Amino acid sequence: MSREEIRKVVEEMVRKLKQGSPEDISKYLSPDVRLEVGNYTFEGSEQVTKFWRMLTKFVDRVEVRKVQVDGNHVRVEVEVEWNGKKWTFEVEVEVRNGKIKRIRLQVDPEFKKVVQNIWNLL
Repeated sequence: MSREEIRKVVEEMVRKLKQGSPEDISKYLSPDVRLEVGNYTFEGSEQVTKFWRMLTKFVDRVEVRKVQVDGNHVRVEVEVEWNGKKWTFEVEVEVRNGKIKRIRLQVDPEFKKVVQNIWNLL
């Protein structure tokens, strides 16, 4: 595991919402990747990829404010601009064997409703 290398994969994944092409996401992801946000859990690359894809809809501008890399676990704070409003959420990522094993996502109360409907709509 390489600290500089680990930081790139998390940052590049986060970065490619506003920019790049959606569904580009999957290459970083391991096959059994799961994403957790609150009570909800998403399983498999497709589902996690799709989530991310769906999440981009509410992202015009994405900005990574700060990063912490501890062991194989990365913690990121990111700020997103959607139609003139700014909201901040944190992603915590565990990387195993050079591939993402698990993603845990923390979002603002206001955005919980949004997340819930992505869960239903998925």
